Amino acid sequence: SSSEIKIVRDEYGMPHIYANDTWHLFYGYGYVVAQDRLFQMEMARRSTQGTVAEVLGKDFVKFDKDIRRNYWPDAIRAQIAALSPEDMSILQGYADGMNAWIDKVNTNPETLLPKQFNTFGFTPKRWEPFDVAMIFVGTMANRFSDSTSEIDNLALLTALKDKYGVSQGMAVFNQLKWLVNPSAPTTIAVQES
Amino acid sequence: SNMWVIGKSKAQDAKAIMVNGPQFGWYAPAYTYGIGLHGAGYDVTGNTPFAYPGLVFGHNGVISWGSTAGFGDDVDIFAERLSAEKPGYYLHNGKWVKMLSREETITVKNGQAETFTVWRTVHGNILQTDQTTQTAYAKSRAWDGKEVASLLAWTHQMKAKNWQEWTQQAAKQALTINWYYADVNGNIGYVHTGAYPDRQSGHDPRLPVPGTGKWDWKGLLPFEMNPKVYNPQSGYIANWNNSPQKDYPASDLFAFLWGGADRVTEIDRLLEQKPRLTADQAWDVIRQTSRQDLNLRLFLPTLQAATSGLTQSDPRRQLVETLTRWDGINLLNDDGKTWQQPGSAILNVWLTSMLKRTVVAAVPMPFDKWYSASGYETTQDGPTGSLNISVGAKILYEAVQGDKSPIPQAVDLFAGKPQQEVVLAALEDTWETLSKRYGNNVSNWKTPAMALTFRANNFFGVPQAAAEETRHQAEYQNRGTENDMIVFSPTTSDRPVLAWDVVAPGQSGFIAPDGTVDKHYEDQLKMYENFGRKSLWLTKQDVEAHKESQEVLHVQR
Ligand SMILES: O=C(O)Cc1ccccc1
Ligand SMILES: [Ca+2]
Repeated sequence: SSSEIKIVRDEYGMPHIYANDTWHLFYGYGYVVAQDRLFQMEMARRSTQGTVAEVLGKDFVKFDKDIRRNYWPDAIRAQIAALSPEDMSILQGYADGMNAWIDKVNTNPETLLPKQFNTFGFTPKRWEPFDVAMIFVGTMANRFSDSTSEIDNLALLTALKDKYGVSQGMAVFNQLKWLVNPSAPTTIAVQES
Repeated sequence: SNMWVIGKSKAQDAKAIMVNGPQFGWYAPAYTYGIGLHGAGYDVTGNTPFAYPGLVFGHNGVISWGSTAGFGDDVDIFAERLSAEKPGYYLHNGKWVKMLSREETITVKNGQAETFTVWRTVHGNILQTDQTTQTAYAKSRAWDGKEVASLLAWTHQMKAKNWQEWTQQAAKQALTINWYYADVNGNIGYVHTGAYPDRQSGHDPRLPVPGTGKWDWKGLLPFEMNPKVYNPQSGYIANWNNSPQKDYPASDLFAFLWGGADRVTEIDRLLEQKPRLTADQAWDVIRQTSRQDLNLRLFLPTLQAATSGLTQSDPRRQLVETLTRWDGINLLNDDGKTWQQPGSAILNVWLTSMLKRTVVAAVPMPFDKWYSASGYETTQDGPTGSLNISVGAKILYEAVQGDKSPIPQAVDLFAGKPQQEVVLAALEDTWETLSKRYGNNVSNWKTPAMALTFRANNFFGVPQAAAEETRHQAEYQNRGTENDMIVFSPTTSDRPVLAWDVVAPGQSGFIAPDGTVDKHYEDQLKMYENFGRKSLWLTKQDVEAHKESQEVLHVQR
């Protein structure tokens, strides 16, 4: 069947999802993630959207403000809205899968609720496609592809010019923060390109 | 993050071998999540960070893929021109343009709420403003508006069956990331993926540009421009966040450089060493590189030359002889807390002293603090990520190369003194410092080993577990957060593919309300520490053969 989602766990607990369509396949994935890593995922959702002070307090206000100032939520929603129904299924399947398991947990918290929700004094909320997308955006795009120190570099360069004068300040800048160095060991050999 | 890919011509008893060690820090519960997907055109196995829809590490029985951080320059800062009167406007192409703005309310558990505004221009969100210059800085990313497409390219690539299909997906991944390929036929490939700006002529990407119009990027460079290799003449592909290719410019980070001193050399040495490598040998490179001091190789010749005319009773000469006798591989003593040889401690003190006398001296305060680290960092919990050669150390290496270095020495870092005299002065400092703490008998120096901590707070510094959930490993290992190996066409099996991984502490982070920990909460922790690994299953018969449980759902959209 098309309604059927079979979940097989191996000797390490690693889940394997058997499904006939995209929505059912990502629903299965979403479901096991909510089983295995709900507190982690929940904290990862608040970290990537800047909503930690709500449950954790005063100490995270600066963190929350810094996260919100580094993205444009509306630009992310517009990319979601432009997806094709097959692409959209991935994200919707996933959020739906998670929600299915959050509903049972929230229904039977005396045995299903992750101990840390009790510790931290809050409970899990339902997910939407925007939340799934933000997990990737916040931990892959901001943590590994958002690197610059240009303002700082300018500050440094300005200090080298008041020390060595204008032309000298610039040549020292090139010695400390060169653009390229032809002796750098490379992944692609020079014969290749 | 490191990777080594071995093709047909370098592989022994297989056609292709892929070993990946993504480095993201050590966390409890595991940074990555193990998952197999079978249906809707997908047939994959692997693990991926934060259980993203697409698997960063894994294979589909035909091809295998992996990644390492790219570090290309894909972000530039635009100095936006503001008017004192007419606020929330900026000058662009001779018109006063209005900024996008949004208000935000930060709700605070047990405190008052807080609201602020976020501003944005054509170039990007505003970082900071200088109302004295009447300048606002906007951070411009080449991948702005392709975030979602990058996620989907990472998902769709799992279905590729060849290089041709695989690169159609690589062309849509817009973040600066290295992608790797291997297949059942022994083919191997590499692509430095990402969206890079087509800059205006005379744009120096290390420094801000005016955002008034003339400095605006021309667009984005085509994918034909992205560094890539297929079936390289060497038989292998190695990367440890080094330069992709000759003359490729790195990130603008002051602290990031691609120079003659690079930790990828440590991988290359080992792969060129043996004409062919087996899977056990390819796996074994993790153990060696985990334990290798990264500075020994770079400065041993320099220290040797400087102490050559010194006497045997000279302590500065003794210290160099200790290092000469050493292979650079750190091993713990029986005590589980100290290293067998004092090499790293010596290089650490020497290097700190050397930096203070050379690079630090040439830079004005407080910029001098950026170049003073030796790269031996750590605290009690050990390093937060990988060990690397510090920026100051890469700059000092070029200086000690003298004229063999391609980098013009605008200021002589040795400030008119012969090299040997600065080296010997730092060696005197070293001896004075270390002998004071450990005594005069170098042979009984029991130096402190670095440790490994699986942190309860995620990389943002936000709790993702209870503090008590923190795990400790005695030996610091400069390796992936996870390690995975894929072997295509083993001669050793009937199986066309064999794959292994390790996801520590375990698959599950579940703790029941009563304090009852899941069965798979920490069953991979000891395996991690002793360089072990678990089989990854793809086919139904393997999965069936190894099943521990089954759950069937009947759901309709
Ligand atoms: O190299 C890194 O810092 C970690 C990493 C691995 C794979 C992809 C992105 C980042
Ligand atoms: Ca830049």
